[PDB]
Amino acid sequence: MKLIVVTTPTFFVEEDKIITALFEEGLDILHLRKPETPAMYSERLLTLIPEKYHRRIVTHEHFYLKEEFNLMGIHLNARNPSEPHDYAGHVSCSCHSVEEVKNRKHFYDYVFMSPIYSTYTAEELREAQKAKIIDSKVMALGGINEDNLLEIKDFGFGGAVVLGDLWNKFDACLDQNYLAVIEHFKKLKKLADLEHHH
Repeated sequence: MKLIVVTTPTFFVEEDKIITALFEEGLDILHLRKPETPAMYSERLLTLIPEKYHRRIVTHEHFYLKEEFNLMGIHLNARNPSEPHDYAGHVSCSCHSVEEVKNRKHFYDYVFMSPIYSTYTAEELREAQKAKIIDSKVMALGGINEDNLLEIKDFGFGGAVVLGDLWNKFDACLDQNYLAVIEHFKKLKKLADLEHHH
């Protein structure tokens, strides 16, 4: 299943290098989320990251950057609830209940589902799995890590979204490098691309 990574809410030096390094290791999709931030900073980061990885990035802010930097698409959210006037491209959003995903997933390229790890139940999750409600178009989000990654693909999720379990592996000015982040990503990607689980 796909392994989606969400950026950190704030901008930090070396972020562009780390992101590029993650793409180089096969990062499927990158969700650019920088709440309440001057567009300027988003452009700076996007400029540093190799053009060829632009169609693998979805932005939660300043939707105009979508066509400006040839991004993949946009993710509607509380602060940015609607696509631009005559937008044409990949659109996605978050849902927070089995019902929401049910009456909305077909209106998006894919949707997020959270909090998987708390408001749902492993059992109702399985019931929603057989009902085909959850499929390759729904991405699991919320409290995902190396300990429960396999449990998610077991649910039939078309992907897993991570943020903290990944970026928390790096502390600026305290670490001499970001190896731990890249090494930990490869580990998660190996579990995600690890078919056998039956």
